[PDB]
Amino acid sequence: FVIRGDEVRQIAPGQTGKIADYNYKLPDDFTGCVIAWNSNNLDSKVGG
Amino acid sequence: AWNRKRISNCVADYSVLYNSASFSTFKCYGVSPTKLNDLCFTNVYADS
Repeated sequence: FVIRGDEVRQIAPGQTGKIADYNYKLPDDFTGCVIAWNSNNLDSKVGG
Repeated sequence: AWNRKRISNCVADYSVLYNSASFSTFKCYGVSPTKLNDLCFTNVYADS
């Protein structure tokens, strides 16, 4: 999926946030790996 | 010259901020934000 620049902290186990509680959540004992990188040149376009 | 204010005799829902809140940096000490609406607080001091 795609997230916003400020929401880096939100996609992580155990904390709060709009994205966790309403959009994408993880278990309290999650195992795995999380990667996040900017794609401004990829997803953004003129006019938004 | 940080500004200080004392607050009392009111209701302190925190979800109401998230209608248009924009806080890149958030931190709590000695409490969970989740439980914020489930607690009472004798002294409320706000510094800005």
